[PDB]
Amino acid sequence: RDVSQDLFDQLNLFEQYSAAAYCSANNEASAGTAISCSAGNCPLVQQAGATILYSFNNIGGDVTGFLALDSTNQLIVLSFRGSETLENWIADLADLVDASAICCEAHGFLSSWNSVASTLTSKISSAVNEHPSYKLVFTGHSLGAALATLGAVSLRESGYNIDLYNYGCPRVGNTALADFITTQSGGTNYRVTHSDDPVPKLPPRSFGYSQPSPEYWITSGNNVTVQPSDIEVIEGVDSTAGNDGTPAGLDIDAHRWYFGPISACS
Repeated sequence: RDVSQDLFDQLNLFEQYSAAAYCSANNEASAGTAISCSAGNCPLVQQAGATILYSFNNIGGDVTGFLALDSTNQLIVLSFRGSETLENWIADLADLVDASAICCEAHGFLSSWNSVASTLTSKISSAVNEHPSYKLVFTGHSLGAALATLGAVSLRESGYNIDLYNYGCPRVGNTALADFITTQSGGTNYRVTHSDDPVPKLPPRSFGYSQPSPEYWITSGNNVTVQPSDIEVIEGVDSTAGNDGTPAGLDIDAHRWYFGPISACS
């Protein structure tokens, strides 16, 4: 209802970034190589001239993705990849840890993050000292999506202006953490959901988990081209509308589809 064309194109661009995080060619690639996607999984960034600044594969959980520069759109993107074995990853997905360093407490996710955190923050600082006029964006899909969200909420403690673009992100922490992510003056947050996606539903909210807002929920089905008319914004934090309002189930093909097959390049 309330979404523009250029913002829709930005959402598609960052979902294609998250999809390029799946390409094994873009992972562990030598710095300086351009971003390429098998089966045109990301032609909007592949034709945007994004250069790989760093590519990481298996560090810490399975932290995999790339930090890249985009001078056509003038921004530095840190995109995390989900899980190579996503169906084995959704099975053991519900422990909670004490994450009062941001507080209120988060979920494995923060484990892998704080494992890669010092090195990735050093590289991010170098990249943003390179181009101080570029926007810092963290993004990802599924597991990586979580690694993106926390990955931002732990770097806004410093004077970092970070925009977040998660696709099919699970729940990371309590309701206080959702409120903190919702109310933060260090950049805007774009949480994207799609249909009967069981990944934003898990871990269950009964067990203390909660997801922040706004929720950008697309009404399009699986394996179907999407239009901005199908995208609705949801304002209530931890709202039973959109994805969380969809009934229980395991529509994994709905999690496979986010503006295109986001997980099909590994």
